[PDB]
Amino acid sequence: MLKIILPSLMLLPLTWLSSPKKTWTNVTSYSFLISLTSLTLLWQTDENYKNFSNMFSSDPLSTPLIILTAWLLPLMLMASQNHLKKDNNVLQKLYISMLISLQILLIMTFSATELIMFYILFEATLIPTLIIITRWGNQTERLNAGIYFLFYTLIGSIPLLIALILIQNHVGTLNLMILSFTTHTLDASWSNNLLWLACMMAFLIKMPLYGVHLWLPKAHVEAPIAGSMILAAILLKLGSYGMIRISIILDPLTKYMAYPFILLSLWGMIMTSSICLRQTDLKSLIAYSSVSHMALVIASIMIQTPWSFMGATMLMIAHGLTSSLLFCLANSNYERIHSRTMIMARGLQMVFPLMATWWLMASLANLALPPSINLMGELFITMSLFSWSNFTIILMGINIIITGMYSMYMIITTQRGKLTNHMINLQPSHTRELTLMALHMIPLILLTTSPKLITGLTM
Amino acid sequence: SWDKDVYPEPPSRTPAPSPQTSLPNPITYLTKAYDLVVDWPVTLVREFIERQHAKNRTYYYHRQYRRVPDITECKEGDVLCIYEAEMQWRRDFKVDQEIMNIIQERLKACQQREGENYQQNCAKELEQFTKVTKAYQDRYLDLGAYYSARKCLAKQKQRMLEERKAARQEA
Amino acid sequence: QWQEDPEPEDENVYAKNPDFHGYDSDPVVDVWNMRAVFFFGFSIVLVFGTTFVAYVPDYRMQEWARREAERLVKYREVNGLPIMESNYFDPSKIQLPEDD
Amino acid sequence: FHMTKDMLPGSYPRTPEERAAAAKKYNMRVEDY
Amino acid sequence: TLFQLLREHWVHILVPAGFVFGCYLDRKDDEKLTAFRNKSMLFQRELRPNEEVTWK
Amino acid sequence: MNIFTTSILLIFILLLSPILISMSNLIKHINFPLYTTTSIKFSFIISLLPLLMFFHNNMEYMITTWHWVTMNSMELKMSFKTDFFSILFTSVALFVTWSIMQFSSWYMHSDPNINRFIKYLTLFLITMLILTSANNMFQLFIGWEGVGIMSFLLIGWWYGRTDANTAALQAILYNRIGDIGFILAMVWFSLNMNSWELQQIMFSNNNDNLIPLMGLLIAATGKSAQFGLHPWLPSAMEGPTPVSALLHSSTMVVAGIFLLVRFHPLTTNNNFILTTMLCLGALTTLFTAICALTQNDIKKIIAFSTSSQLGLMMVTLGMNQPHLAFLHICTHAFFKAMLFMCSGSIIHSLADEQDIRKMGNITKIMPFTSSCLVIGSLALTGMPFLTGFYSKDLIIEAINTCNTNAWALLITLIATSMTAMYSMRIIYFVTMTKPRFPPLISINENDPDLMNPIKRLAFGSIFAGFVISYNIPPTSIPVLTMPWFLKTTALIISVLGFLIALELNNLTMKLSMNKANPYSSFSTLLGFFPSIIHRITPMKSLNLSLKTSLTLLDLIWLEKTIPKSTSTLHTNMTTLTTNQKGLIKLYFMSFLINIILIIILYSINLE
Amino acid sequence: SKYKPAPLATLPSTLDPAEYDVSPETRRAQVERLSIRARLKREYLLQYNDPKRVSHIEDPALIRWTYARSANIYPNFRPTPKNSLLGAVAGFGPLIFWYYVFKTDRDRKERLIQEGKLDRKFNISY
Amino acid sequence: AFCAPPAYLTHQQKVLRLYKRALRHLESWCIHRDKYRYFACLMRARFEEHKNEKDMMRATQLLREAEEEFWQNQHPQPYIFPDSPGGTSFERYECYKVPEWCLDYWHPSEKAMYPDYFSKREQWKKLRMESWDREVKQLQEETSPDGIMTEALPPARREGDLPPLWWHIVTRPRERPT
Repeated sequence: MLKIILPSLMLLPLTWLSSPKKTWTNVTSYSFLISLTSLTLLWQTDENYKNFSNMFSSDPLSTPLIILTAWLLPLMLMASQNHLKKDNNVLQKLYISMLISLQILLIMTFSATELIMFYILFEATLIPTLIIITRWGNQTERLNAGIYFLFYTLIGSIPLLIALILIQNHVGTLNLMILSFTTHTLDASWSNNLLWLACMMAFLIKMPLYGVHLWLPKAHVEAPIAGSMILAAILLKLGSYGMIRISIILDPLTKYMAYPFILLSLWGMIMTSSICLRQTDLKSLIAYSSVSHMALVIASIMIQTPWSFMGATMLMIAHGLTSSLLFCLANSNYERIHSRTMIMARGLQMVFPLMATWWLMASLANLALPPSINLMGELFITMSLFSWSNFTIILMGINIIITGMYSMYMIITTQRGKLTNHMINLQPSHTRELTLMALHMIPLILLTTSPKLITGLTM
Repeated sequence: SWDKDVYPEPPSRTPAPSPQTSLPNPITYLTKAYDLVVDWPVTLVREFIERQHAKNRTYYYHRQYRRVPDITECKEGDVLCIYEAEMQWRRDFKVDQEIMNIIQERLKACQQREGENYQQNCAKELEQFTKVTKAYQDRYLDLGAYYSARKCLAKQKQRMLEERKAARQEA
Repeated sequence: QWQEDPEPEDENVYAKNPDFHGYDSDPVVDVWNMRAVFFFGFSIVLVFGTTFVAYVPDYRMQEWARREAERLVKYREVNGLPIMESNYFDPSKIQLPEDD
Repeated sequence: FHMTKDMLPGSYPRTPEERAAAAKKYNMRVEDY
Repeated sequence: TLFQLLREHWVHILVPAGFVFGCYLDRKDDEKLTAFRNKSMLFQRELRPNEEVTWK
Repeated sequence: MNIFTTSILLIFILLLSPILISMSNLIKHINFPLYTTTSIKFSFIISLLPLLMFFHNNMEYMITTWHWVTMNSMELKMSFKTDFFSILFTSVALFVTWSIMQFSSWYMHSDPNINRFIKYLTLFLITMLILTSANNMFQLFIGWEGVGIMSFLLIGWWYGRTDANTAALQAILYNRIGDIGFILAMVWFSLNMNSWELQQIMFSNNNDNLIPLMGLLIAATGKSAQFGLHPWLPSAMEGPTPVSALLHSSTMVVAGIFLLVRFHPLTTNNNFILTTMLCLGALTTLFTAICALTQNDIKKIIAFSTSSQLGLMMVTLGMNQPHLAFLHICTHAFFKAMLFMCSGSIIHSLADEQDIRKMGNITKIMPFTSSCLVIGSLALTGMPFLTGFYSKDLIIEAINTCNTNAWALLITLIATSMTAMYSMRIIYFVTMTKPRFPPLISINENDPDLMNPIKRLAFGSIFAGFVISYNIPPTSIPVLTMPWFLKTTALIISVLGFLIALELNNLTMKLSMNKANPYSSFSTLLGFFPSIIHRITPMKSLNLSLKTSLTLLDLIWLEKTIPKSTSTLHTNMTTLTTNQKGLIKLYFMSFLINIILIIILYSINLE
Repeated sequence: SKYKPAPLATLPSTLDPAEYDVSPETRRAQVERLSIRARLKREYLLQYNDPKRVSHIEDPALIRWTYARSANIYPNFRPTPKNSLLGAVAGFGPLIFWYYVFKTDRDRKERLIQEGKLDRKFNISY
Repeated sequence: AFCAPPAYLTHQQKVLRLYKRALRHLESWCIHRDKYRYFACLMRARFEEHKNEKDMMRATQLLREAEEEFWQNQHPQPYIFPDSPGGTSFERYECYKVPEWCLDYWHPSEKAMYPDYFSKREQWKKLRMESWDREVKQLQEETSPDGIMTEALPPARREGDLPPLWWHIVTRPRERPT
């Protein structure tokens, strides 16, 4: 793992010791190379997971997330070059350093064998994110957004720390290999129920749930493009990874302590997908779609069946890619008109014909167009739930309908229709942002070709 | 190429041509043309490639793992014995999935070859399917996404308890 | 009214450099950033990593399990045994309670 | 900050002067507000 | 110029150096964790001649 | 085992080559429409060979090409099921698409993005072939959703019309409502059988398959434009008429009937499903045949006729006659597409006019198109020994010779009469009256791109039913001994319809004043179904989504409860704690309070 | 049988008695409206035709629309016996309903499972 | 389309537009041209009968009764000229109506293929830059101070001046560009 982390560190001196002109090229290229190096984790020729030390490891669940996190860095760097073009060299270097630190901390979190390192880094991913949001966001709601984002997470995480320390005092170690073989039934009691709550609510607030999801749209709306990308793609997957890892020691309390959360998720899916219809802000639309999608992940993880974990992993990967893509697409038009409203620019297929194919393909991946992996996850989650209770497919299906509806609405009222002739400032598409969409899309094709990689420990 | 004892394929008793007219069959002549035009150059390419294979021929083997004490022979808390036993259980679990898949494939192929008379002539495969499915159910079914050997063991134990209590009673 | 600079005027980045790729205002930097991105993303990663992955053998013990399932069904049909026992663990290994 | 709070929406108008100011803000004829 | 060619372009050794260093540290960890080398109920085998180790 | 499969795969290879070129620099130079037409023609000729080998030995294959992913105990492969259904539909669809390609090369010579149009047509054809040759249900779903999105893109070919995007969204919505049932079926079969393949699903024959069958039936309702979900099909006429002749007439809309044909081994043992099929199909037939008797837009008439024929196919599937329904599927495309293409010629000549009121006589001024249109209308009606007869005859016989609901029988016969009626309406207001179109004449129907495909489809509409029905194997057993007034009933019905429409129209030639009778405003206006549903259901949906979902909860109540209550609590406790007066007297008094409290706690706890 | 309006099917303004009005106050209102509209039209066209314009045309009405539908809500929200009750139901009614649905279905299931009498012949994957 | 409607609609205009809609719906009912001619003569007779009715109270009452009768026995599916609102080809070509400023972003390579066109274009742009201020002042100096405006534009009174606000009427993309 050091062979993936130490290069990510040396990227920092490469960022600072580089000439102002060649600072972006070097870091971008070497980040691509590190994304390449991260592909050795897929060399799993057995059912024996990779343990590199007492601290670093990588299972079939953490490897996809690590590769996605190593691959998103250069895309964020690229997306973050049109803005920052008028900022000073030191500010650009500081932005790049924030992004690199995020990459490093996330790779650590996904490689961690122990839950205390996971927690420390889970929390350390707040500093660079908050800085990015509040320092390079454009409107004044930056600050309230950062506040929400900090304190939802911390108020959720503190109980998690208490519960981890309790488990330490009771068992002797917070290692994940040991806590899986040395396990005991949790006697059903209010104490252990509060332990379940403590262990879960931090992640549930980070996925997020329906009842607690207001920190996400504020951030995405008020966050620069890179922050939105990393947030949507990884900083939500963080909670699902945590739940999947920690739900082994909460058996069987998960059988009856889940109904509230399964239910909230299944219903908030509908609520959010419906919000995505009467929504003026494109970024808010993307965020509410993300919430609708993560609700399924939460429910799946709650029922903890193999099909369920598999669909959840696939949906995590695919949603990360496609949401990063949609935010890139939105910011493309934002850089022209400097407005987030989806009603102002509504004929962009008559000027950007190629960029519209990216909109089309993304909105098709947003909805479940097969054989996309955005669809296999939804399908296996639907199947797991149907097995759970045959009355879930009702809500699943109305969510499907609403999903198609608002994705089509997005692309229609944004690209199709009559062009806004007063928008003389609609410069053609930049090779850079086109490369961005291509790099977001092609990996989806490749995964759809080889889904065995993004299944997870269950398969 | 592939074993019959594993993927059995009956002999396909074929009926002979009984032409009863003067018109030509456009399929036999098109078929001779297709053979001469496609199968021959392709067969030649394949001969050449198989010869280049014969040159610099390479071998590869099947990994044999030895048997190691199951978790029954392991102690509560001993993570070494448990680790080995659980890796084994996962190996055997993957193997059992592939067995069930082999059987599903045999069933599909049987149903396809039979056709309309698949309720007959395709009950042996369906019976093997029912049998192995009952077994798989009874040894791997109600485990969660965190399936391990201890859970399978507890399931086996509760099943044997219920059966032994249905046998002791009524005796 | 307090002092600040007025909100600037948007610029057409293609105005001065029509052969603009979106990376930098200085052309040479622009071209070489474009080339490095394309190279290291498509030519290097999306090709060589794709191949490296496509040629990973026995991914999570998938081919081996198939071969061994073939071996086992063969052996068990040839030796009368069934294809799957309803009990993983030999009961001899198991000592159930002496419930009374 | 392009538009000022005196050009954005606000609380319910209870004084008819505020109603006039609102209908002017919104480019509406007062009687039709 | 040769200095202005190396005042910059010398930073192209950091990241590769870091990769090498990380591989070295991984090897060091593997060296530390040698307490069951050829002492596992599975893969425990008799040693070939001239084979001083099953793996580093 | 080699030639058959070779061709079955080479067909897809050929359909793909044009699209791989479209992503290359050749498309700049080469003529892409001609290239695609040639590729389709060659695919059709190649597909003729599997058809021959099946007509000969009646063997059908199961072909697994590429192993995609093994999920524990459940494998996924790209498996093909080349049965009677798939092979015959492939050949027929390829013939019709070969014709449509030429017609588009002529009908769209003025469109700059025509190559994109051809590429989209070819993509739809590929998706349809996947949906038709699939042994697995995931592959079926792939073809399903691909057809859906291709309809969205082709209907919305003109993305300036806010009335075409509406229709495309409409179709998406209805076909997703159907996708819900399709997914219900997939889930049920994955849990209760562990495979999405048909060979393994077939062993559910002796089970209770009401849930997945209702799922499949909802999917068919959505795709074949049955009653509850019909409106999208006619609204789809916002697209160029080749799109209407390919997707929304002959192949796409037919996917639901094809699907229910592919699962007939499971419906034969369920009577609930059969009876609901019967009722749904008969009701669709009646309702659409009615709505077409007062429509003045030729395209809409040709589309309501298609919806009626789909209802009739579902009826057929209701009395356990799937092979008949598929034969009608295959025989219907010929004359229906020829009808659309004659309409398209007439429209291209009369400057986009689609309203029969401004068409007039078309015999004198377009004899060839007119003869082809008459052949199409006849084949649509019985007109013995054309393509339509060889199916519709047996359809009527089976329905009037089985233990069926009497109301369904009755309205099906009435709907055949109405078929004759509106066929005659077209023939009258478009071929037998005197002109109403503008006085300048810019008519040309000599271009060989217009004539060759139409006349090929005419040869089809004439001889193809005979050819097929004589080359197919005997699937079912037709009842061939019934009273004269049942074997001659379809012909009597069609003839009476012709006569009645002729009289009604020769009457409307008179100088009396037509009026808005309430029984026609119901037909002229799609039965008010759109007029009320399409603005009551979205109203509620979109007002709920705002009021109850977005503002009331997300922007108001969750904020009030959690964050904006914590904030108020803590800021108020702050105001309490820290708003002191800076007087040491009071601080020391409080210190005394604390002294006393500690002493009291100690005294009571320990002394 | 004369037309009866509805909130969706509205009145075509040709059966409205407010258009068949020659009242001078009404006509003064109409004229004031046309004056406002022409003033705004000229203010928009002087930008739409300005050849020294390199950016789009900002629309403050739209900005107000968005500021009102998103950010001006909570300040102008005060709790009420109707607001509170609608919120309570909208939040905790569907949840309660679906909870009892799922709970009943799954209790019935698990009952049959422990007891028997429910068959899962070929369920292998769940 | 080219003209802006007035503040309110006079009575004669109302009557003429009712006449037009009635004759169109009657054409839709009376499909055949002779039938239509006959019933149109009848309709003109019905109108011309109350043509010299001087009073207004009864005039508006007749007009409203006629509007009612028209809403009744109204063709639900009336004829609509294709290129007109509600027609088949309404905005079918609004997707190829690319504005002119999309050429300011063209690449010099794309431009070298159409040199004469772009020389002409620069001529036009100079014309506009010159006429701008003059037409702006022509507008600001002849706004009626009464306070009520009319939405109509003035012509170029002075010679050598171009009519104000012409670059969007002129330069308007064609109506069937392919």
